[PDB]
Amino acid sequence: HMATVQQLEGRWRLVDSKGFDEYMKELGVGIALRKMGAMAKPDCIITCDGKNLTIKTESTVKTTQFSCTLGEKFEETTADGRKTQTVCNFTDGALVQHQEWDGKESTITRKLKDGKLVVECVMNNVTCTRIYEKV
Amino acid sequence: HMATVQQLEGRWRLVDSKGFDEYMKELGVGIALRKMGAMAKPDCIITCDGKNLTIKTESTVKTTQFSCTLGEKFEETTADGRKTQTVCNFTDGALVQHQEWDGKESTITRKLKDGKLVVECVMNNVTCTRIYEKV
Ligand SMILES: CCCCCCCCCCCCCCCCCCCC(=O)NCCO
Ligand SMILES: CCCCCCCCCCCCCCCCCCCC(=O)NCCO
Ligand SMILES: [Cl-]
Repeated sequence: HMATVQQLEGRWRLVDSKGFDEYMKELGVGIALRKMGAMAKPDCIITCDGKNLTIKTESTVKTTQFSCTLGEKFEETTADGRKTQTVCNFTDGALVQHQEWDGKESTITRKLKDGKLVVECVMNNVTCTRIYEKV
Repeated sequence: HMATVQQLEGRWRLVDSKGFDEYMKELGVGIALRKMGAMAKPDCIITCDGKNLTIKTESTVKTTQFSCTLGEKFEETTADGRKTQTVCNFTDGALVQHQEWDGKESTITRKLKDGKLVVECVMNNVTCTRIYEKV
């Protein structure tokens, strides 16, 4: 020191955190988003062009949704933070996943349609389709 | 020959989506975490040892936290959903970021210690420290 601002530029990778959960709580961050925040190894990117300063974050969130035996009911912990009663079946060429929690209910279907992974979700009256391509 | 489960095995990467925001909404997902759910482009990883099925997820989220000139107030949109009045000063070798919203405030000070980046976040009485290494 004294450090210039050019000394802070580049990519920085998280290696230690303390009290972050508490910090998010004091901002008013909800539990689900909080757990997401703490499971992410964010990269911080800083650049400074004279007085002009930019800060970017880049976090990958590698996560196991669930492991299960087909046909065996289990307790799922979801990304949004529900504790559901889930059973998966491979039925008629499709991978069905049925979620029960709080008396509510959702089904998620996964089929192969023209080499693409068509994913279909259903709750009450609300549906949703996602297409994936193989890597 | 209709689909096998082993036909669904591998890395699948999102390319299209209808109604996913509404779906998250019906499940009870909060506004802030919805926004992220739509901003992410997950990879879906599916493995199936006969009857043992695991679905993994993996999504990278690049987001420019903010962009400013030092000493000069701007409106910041934070990851957890706040809109803050923010200013960033570089003072005595340290990057200081100060946030004001709803008569509340927070300071995020960015320092260099032993080549490492040491980021302290403070709201009222709550202190969070995160360390980073250069890549
Ligand atoms: C790297 C922290 C961002 C967290 C990664 C994504 C988290 C998803 C939701 C997070 C909700 C909490 C938002 C409060 C912002 C905290 C940024 C200060 C810590 C930091 O190292 N900020 C980077 C500046 O050096
Ligand atoms: C898939 C979304 C993850 C995106 C990563 C960040 C998400 C932020 C919050 C997400 C909470 C939403 C939870 C509801 C999950 C619904 C499964 C969607 C179908 C799918 O493609 N599921 C993948 C397996 O086939
Ligand atoms: Cl959508």
